Amino acid sequence: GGCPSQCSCRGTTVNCDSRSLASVPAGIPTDRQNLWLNNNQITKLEPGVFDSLTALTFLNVGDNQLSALPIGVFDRLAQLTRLGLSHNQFTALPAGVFDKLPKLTHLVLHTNQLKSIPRGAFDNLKSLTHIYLFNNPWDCECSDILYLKNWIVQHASIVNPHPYGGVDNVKCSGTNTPVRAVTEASTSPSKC
Ligand SMILES: [Mg+2]
Repeated sequence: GGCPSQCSCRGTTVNCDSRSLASVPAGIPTDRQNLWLNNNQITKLEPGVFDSLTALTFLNVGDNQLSALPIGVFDRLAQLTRLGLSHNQFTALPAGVFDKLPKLTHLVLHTNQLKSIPRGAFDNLKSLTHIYLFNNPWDCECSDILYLKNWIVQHASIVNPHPYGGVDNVKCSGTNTPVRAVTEASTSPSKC
């Protein structure tokens, strides 16, 4: 039940933000619900890093230096409602990474290096009310963009809700035109 040496704990919250950390601290108590890991220098999460924190409802890992996530890294976080991943350098997300987050209402992916989202990545996010996708270099010439294009069109009111610019603030790299307007004929699997 003890609070990790580098962090401070209050109620169900574990505060590990702004602590110059390179890794998630060991020994976070398993009953804690809100975990702040933002504003550190975490460059890589090890697989399974969060597996014991089955009560988490809030997880913020924004403003770190992550380029990828391990397969399954959120799979045990059944209660998660808010997931902050902004201000990293993710170049891709793993297939299936959000499949086990049925209570997730907020997903913050803005300010990264994402070029597309894998087909079906949001299939099981049946509670999602806010997703932030702006400030990513979306690759609109590659046909892999078509899942995201069709998903944001369908669910326009949940994408970048005010004041974050709406569905139109999901922009193609280079041309800076809206992802929602990409035509299938303008894409190709050979430019991926
Ligand atoms: Mg799938």
